[PDB]
Amino acid sequence: MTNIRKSHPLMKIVNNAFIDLPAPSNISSWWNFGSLLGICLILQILTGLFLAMHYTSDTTTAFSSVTHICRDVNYGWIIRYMHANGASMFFICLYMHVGRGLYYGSYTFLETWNIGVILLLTVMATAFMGYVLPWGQMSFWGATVITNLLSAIPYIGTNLVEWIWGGFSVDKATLTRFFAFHFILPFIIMAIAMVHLLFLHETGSNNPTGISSDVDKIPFHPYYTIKDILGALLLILALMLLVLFAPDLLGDPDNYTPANPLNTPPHIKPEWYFLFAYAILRSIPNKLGGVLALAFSILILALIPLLHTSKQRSMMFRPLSQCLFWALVADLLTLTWIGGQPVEHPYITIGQLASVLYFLLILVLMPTAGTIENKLLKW
Amino acid sequence: AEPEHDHRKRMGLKMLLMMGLLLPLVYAMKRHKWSVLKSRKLAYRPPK
Amino acid sequence: KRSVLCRESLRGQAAGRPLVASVSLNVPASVRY
Amino acid sequence: DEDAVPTLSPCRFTGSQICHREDGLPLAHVAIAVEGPGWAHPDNVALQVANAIIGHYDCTYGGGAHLSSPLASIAATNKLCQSFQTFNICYADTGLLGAHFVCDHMSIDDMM
Amino acid sequence: VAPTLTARLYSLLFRRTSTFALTIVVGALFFERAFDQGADAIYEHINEGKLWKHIKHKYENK
Amino acid sequence: LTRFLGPRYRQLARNWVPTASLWGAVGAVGLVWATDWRLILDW
Amino acid sequence: AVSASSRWLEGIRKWYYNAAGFNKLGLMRDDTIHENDDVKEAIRRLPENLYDDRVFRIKRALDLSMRQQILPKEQWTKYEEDKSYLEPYLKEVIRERKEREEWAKK
Ligand code: HEM
Ligand code: HEM
Repeated sequence: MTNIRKSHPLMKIVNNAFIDLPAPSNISSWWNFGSLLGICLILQILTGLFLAMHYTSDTTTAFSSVTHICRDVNYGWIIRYMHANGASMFFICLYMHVGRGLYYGSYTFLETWNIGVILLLTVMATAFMGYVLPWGQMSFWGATVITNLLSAIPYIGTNLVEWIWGGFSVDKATLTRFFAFHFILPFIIMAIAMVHLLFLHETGSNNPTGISSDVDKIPFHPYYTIKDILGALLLILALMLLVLFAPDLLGDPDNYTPANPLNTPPHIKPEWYFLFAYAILRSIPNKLGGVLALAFSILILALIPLLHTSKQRSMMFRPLSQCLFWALVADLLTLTWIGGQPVEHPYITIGQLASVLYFLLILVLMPTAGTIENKLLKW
Repeated sequence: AEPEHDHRKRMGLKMLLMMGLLLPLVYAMKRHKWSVLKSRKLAYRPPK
Repeated sequence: KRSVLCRESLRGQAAGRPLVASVSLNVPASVRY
Repeated sequence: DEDAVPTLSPCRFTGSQICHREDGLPLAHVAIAVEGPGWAHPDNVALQVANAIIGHYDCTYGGGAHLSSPLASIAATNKLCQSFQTFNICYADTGLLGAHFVCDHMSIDDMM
Repeated sequence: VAPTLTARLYSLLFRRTSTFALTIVVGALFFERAFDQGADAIYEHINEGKLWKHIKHKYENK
Repeated sequence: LTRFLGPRYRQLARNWVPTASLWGAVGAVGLVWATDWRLILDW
Repeated sequence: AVSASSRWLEGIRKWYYNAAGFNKLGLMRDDTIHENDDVKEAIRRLPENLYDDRVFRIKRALDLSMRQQILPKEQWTKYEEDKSYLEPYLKEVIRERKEREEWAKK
């Protein structure tokens, strides 16, 4: 070759994973969440760096600082609310991503699914720490209750919770730590995302039908670059629709109250992206049992590849699993509802059944349904 | 509470107007780019 | 390869001065008789 | 005259592709074209002069790497293709313009 | 015959990408101003007299 | 340096100026929105 | 002792196959298979005819998926025509690998 810009620079060749790569033809709109997921990481990042251009990480100021970012600083208001709302998007998008590989057998790519899982739980920590930075009532108490949930571990726990906090409570110590970790996790995450993409470039993307598309492969550049741009268009639409017309709507917490350590919102709860886990945690009487169960809710994901029973990696051609699949999402929705509910009889009893129904759907129902379907097809 | 929001609402109106023109435009571009895939005909013709 | 099924192919070699003359050129290249 | 009359009507120009994949075959033939002038047109000699430049090339050209038309040189140099020719097909109301290259399965894009 | 509006537009401005981008630069300018103007006006209309712009009179120069 | 200079090259340069010329105009437009010169606004 | 049950079992099977997208898609149950290592080797063992056919049907399929259109009622895959053409091939491959595994015990 001569003057083929792409392969000339070795570096520029590496970028032809966007332009020349084999892309399946058929391909639901669902896939656009991978790309969108990465737009969200970049958005969050630029926003973060501008917010962290005018934020301070101290008990005294933090609150003020954020408050100053939203009032005297020029266009810091939208930057901050874009930031907050963004993260909602980032999660909404992540849970579409996981649903699509729960449905279509994308998780077949073991390697790629274990990086995903790492990705998902990294992004979870970042969102957990970033919400406390502001240092508002909700934040303050939420980080106490969660962190302390770690003190359920029998031998260490207790010592360990105090290490993490850098003291006996959540004072300055802890709030600067979160600022530092929040800032450096998304930069570590970016390398994982690229390691994720790496593996996934070795086998290409699955489809609705669940079958190899090597017989029908499209250039990513011509087609997918427009689709992606279009998906951004809608993505930003939702971000701005949220951030411009209903700033607070999706940010349940109304606690714009500076944290007072004796004071408590009797209604303490993580934002929407964590509710599922929360509800599953309350269903167990015992503290430790809850924490394990909390972990398993999320960590349960890596086990699905082993759980797969069918011969059709595609759910598309399998009724019964489509039916339980959907239920689990609606069970998931049910559990998110419990998260903002008084922890009283009515919700208790519901949540408990929901929590068992979630684990059933993942651990026992679906697996069986997989077999059945195989035996009906005579497979 | 939200001094910026009152100003922000006007931007939202502009954004809404901008989004519709943009949302519609993006779809048209996508169709033109994705038009070729839909248009193509696939058939099998073995001598058999 | 071109199929030689019918009555059409007669190819056999025999010219006046030249016989089996092979020519190689950058612009072109071939085999005659 | 009527029979002639049916003749000479314009034939609608369409830019589409027809892709008939047979991995069984050893090489790949690609004919890429942009519609052109009828038989008579000032633009129609100037085109030729254009294709003179790109030229045409085969496994057996004696110049290979030193041939003055880039597609040829690149081809010659990088084992890009087996043979390639530019054409100008001239019809009264229609014209096919482009080139045509035969090239291994893995080199279709580079020669394009 | 004449070129459809688009064909006219095309051959004047979109054959050469140099002209195309020139266009876009120009367009982006002109557009911003009319959008704003029109978009602003729309918004102010919906809150007549609610905004300082409307209310400055009261305590201004006597 | 010396190798790049040539008698033959001029058509490309002429062509480049228009595309380059067109490109140059875009920056002025791009800069101007950010710059917000009162005079530029006046224009 | 399956007489009523067999017929009943058969009846259940037609509904699932008809119900499944595969019947609607026009790709036979065998083309819906998760392509894994054993399926992969069975695939490779297919005849030109059998094999090229799978390529077209998946070609036509992924084309419909892409356009979200279903094939005409007249042209669908009918359960009664269950070409389990992969099955034969697929069986052995597994058969051979089971053996290999077993031979490796001790
Ligand atoms: C995708 C990963 C990220 C997620 C999920 C995320 C999420 C969040 C959330 C949920 C908050 C709380 C805001 C509120 O409700 O008031 C926040 C605040 C903050 N984040 Fe991020 N963020 C991410 C990346 C970053 C990065 C890369 C930076 C800096 C480079 C950053 C800097 C900040 C700062 C300085 C604040 C505090 C000011 C404020 O409250 O907005 N974040 N982040
Ligand atoms: C920071 C978050 C993430 C980013 C930035 C990201 C990025 C991407 C991108 C760009 C692609 C290719 C297009 C697509 O298939 O949508 C993709 C595919 C994939 N991702 Fe994600 N990813 C993220 C999180 C995850 C998570 C949480 C999981 C699952 C645990 C995961 C698993 C996968 C899988 C299995 C595929 C391949 C599916 C297929 O195309 O057949 N990813 N990822």
